[PDB]
Amino acid sequence: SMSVKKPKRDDSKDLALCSMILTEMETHEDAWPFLLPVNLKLVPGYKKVIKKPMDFSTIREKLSSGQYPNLETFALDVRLVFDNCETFNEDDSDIGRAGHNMRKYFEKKWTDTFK
Repeated sequence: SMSVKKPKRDDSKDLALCSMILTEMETHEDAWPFLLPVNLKLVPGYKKVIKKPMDFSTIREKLSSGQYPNLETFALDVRLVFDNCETFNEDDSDIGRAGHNMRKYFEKKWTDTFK
């Protein structure tokens, strides 16, 4: 509350560390469904169904340009990528499986880096 603060967590490395995690996600072999925005002209259903499209290139641009106020907003967009993927793709598809694998990969890096 006013003039009463919990001790200051060092967030000065968060930008660099989110960038490193993002690099590792970018270079994973199962990243290919997530590298670029889904083409909304060429994928019937995507525009109407997926209210907030997100992909790694868009996260990368937001990160590089100071559009994440803190590391939680960054993790929300990463998770959005996988939530969207589950909404649109069957679990037993190459893309569906890719999404599950990447989410697992991300969450481990997230815990090991920050928790």
